Amino acid sequence: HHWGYGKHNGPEHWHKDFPIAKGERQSPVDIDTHTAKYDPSLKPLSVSYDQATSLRILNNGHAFNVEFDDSQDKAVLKGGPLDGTYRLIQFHFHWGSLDGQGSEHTVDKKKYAAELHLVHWNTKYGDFGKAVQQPDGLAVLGIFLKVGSAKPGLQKVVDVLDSIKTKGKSADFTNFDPRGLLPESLDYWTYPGSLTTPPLLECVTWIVLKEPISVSSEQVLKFRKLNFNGEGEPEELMVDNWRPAQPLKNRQIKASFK
Ligand SMILES: COc1ccc2c(c1)CCN=C2c1ccc(S(N)(=O)=O)cc1
Ligand SMILES: [Zn+2]
Repeated sequence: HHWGYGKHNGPEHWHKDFPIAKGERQSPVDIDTHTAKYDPSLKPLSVSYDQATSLRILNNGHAFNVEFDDSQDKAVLKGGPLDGTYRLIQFHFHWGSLDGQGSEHTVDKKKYAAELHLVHWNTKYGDFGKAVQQPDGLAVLGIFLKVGSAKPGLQKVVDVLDSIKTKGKSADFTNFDPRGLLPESLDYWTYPGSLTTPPLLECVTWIVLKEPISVSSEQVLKFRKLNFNGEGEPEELMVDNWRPAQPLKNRQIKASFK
C-alpha cells in the first residue's frame, strides 16, 4: 500500500506515513501575488546549464525523472535568494488529466496545465543525500507550463516517453539540454518549503518563475499516456500527479521584480 495520488493513497493520506506532511513549511503553496513583497536585496539569479550532462530518463511510478551526472561542477543555480552554489541532479514534471489542472504551485489560485521542477542540491553538503538532512539543502526551480505553442526543446523528452511507458523503465538520454525548457524571463517568487512528494522533507528554497513556458496539447497528451503501473499490470494512466496547495503558515513569499 504505497503512497500515490489516488483516493486511498493520495495526498490526504500521506501524513500517516510522513507526519511532516502537516509541518510548518510544506509545499506547494498558493502564490498570492499581491501579498508577495519585492525584495531589492535579492541578487540576480544565475542559471548556468551550458555543461549539463544528462544520464538517463526513468519512470519511477509517480512521474518521470531526467537525470544528470552531478559528479562535477556543472549545471548550477546560484544568486537570488541562495547562498553559494546548487548543482542540478534531476528534473521532472507534475501534470493533470485535463489542461485546466496539473500544477502544484498556483498563482492567485490559478492552476496551470503542468509544472517543471529542476532539483538542485547545495554543494556545501557534498551530495544530495546529505543535503536532504539540511534546512537549506535543496533549491528547486519551478516553471509553469500552459498549453499553446509547442516547446521545441521539450520534444526529445516527449518522444522517449514511449520507451518508459511503465514504472521502472529507463532509457539512455544523453545530451539533453535543459536550457531549452526555460522561459525568457527569470522573474521569480521565492519562499522556504519542502519536497512535494514523500518523504516531504523541508529542505527546499523554492524559486518559481513567473513566466510560464508554452507546450502544445499534443506534447502534454503524450505525458498523459504514461502509466503509474508496471509492465504487465492493469492500466492506470499517470495523470494528476500533483499535490494541492498547503497552508502557508505565516511564511513570506518574496518577489524578484517590481
Ligand atoms: C538521489 O536523487 C534523488 C532525486 C530526487 C528525489 C530523491 C532522490 C529522493 C526522493 N525524493 C526526491 C524528490 C525530489 C524532488 C521532489 S519535488 N517535487 O519537491 O521537486 C520530490 C522528490
Ligand atoms: Zn516535483
